[PDB]
Amino acid sequence: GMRTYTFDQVEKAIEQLYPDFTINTIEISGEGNDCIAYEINRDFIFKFPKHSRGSTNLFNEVNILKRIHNKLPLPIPEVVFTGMPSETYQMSFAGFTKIKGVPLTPLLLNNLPKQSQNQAAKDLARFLSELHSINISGFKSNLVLDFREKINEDNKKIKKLLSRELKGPQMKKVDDFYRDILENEIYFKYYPCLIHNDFSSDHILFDTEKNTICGIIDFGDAAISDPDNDFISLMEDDEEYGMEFVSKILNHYKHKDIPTVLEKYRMKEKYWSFEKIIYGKEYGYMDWYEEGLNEIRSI
Ligand SMILES: [Cl-]
Repeated sequence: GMRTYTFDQVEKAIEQLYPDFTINTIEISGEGNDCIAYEINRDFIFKFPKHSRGSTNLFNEVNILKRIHNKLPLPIPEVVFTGMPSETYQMSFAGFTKIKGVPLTPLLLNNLPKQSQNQAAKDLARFLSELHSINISGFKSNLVLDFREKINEDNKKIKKLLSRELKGPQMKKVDDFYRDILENEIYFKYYPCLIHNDFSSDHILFDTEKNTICGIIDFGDAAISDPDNDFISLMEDDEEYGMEFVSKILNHYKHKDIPTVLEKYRMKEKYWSFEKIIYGKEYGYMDWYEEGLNEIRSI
């Protein structure tokens, strides 16, 4: 079950741990699948978890940000307030400094003058180059997300989930899809590093007076995994920036195997149907689950 909050309960939660912090203004600033976010005093964003899974992502975000706060070339959220663990949440809330700016939507990017588009690609490449070069020696080993392990896990999850839903031959071809990707070593041979892992246009903030990127946000999915993940998340022509712009990022990053990035993107496009089934059933999102179930049913 998901949780809702009133403004009064948000204030009461903060006041229990921060009695000297006066709240003058509060409004909802956004809502995602994991947290509801509140703009408080017009200078802070407080995230409150909608469920236990979302609180684990929030706890991860807080811990990662504290490890990397002064290591990057763009502003990232700074943790200023933290809640506490309970039997229900790893972290009851967290409060971050607000970064002023708007998302660098594909529409906003493509209306920019070319010189500013090029600066945006360069700034993103430097951000990712520095992120992926952060020394990960100290980091907790459970942050490592091995992609081959993940694909094997999902295959077992899908069999468990769909054993009574799919007809025998349908499940056989699900098993075939998994077998084929697991035999292709290009997806699983990478050098692990710290990655953002949700590196998309909605998480890139832009200063429209300077026409420059002024922040990267929402680090709750960060992990030690394949650096190519942070390029393929920007490659979709519909919802993101497309291949031409991402190729500019790849050049400034000095990527040496662009064909492999493309092959990984192609497979992730196909793999989304299975992710929608998994996280559809997990979150209570039957919309997604039925959508993924119909997609794998036909193609
Ligand atoms: Cl921080």
